[PDB]
Amino acid sequence: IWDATATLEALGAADVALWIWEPETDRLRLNGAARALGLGPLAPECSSAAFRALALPQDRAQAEEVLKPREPGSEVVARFRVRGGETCLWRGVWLEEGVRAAGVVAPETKFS
Amino acid sequence: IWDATATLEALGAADVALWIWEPETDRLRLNGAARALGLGPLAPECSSAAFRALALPQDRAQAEEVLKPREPGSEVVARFRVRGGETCLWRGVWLEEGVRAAGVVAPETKFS
Repeated sequence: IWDATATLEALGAADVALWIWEPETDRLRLNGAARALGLGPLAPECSSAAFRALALPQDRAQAEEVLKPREPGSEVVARFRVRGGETCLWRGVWLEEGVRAAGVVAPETKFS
Repeated sequence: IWDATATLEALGAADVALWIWEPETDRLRLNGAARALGLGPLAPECSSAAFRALALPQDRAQAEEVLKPREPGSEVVARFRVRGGETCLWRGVWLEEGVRAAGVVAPETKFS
């Protein structure tokens, strides 16, 4: 079988987190290795303002590429550093139902 | 909050799957975008023999790098094609508890 602990074990092992972005509710949700990735202050849920504030200031254009609304099926690809210094790659898509995006965030030291 | 549907949504959006390998029980478990990745025949759970059989024959040395037992903390990094032709990257680690590994599997068309 598969459960919530299995999800966290695999995410932790990979050093990856999952994210869902809901502009309607101004809620970014994280699950998995958020702390390891420098995203600890944002987890389990944060506002778009909190998200932008954690990005290195010079990387905030790239951070915004995650939050920018897009039509369903639109790829989300972004890379930026947060306070602490580590660069992560965000990859996902705008979903079919609602105006929402979801995906993975990974350390670029392991994923490109 | 975060639940099982949120996990599947984010995994699906990223085109990624999670895996746990338990050599003690000869059980490889998958969760997420297994079908999209060519791993559909293995999901939700398979034997090591089923796993090897799905690899392209010439890629079976690389496939084995996933299943090979290692000491806790040992990185798992492998890349190989399965029947159908698509190349995926497997990244994870041998866990602290038991003799088990876990991680992510991703399409190399998106992740390197």
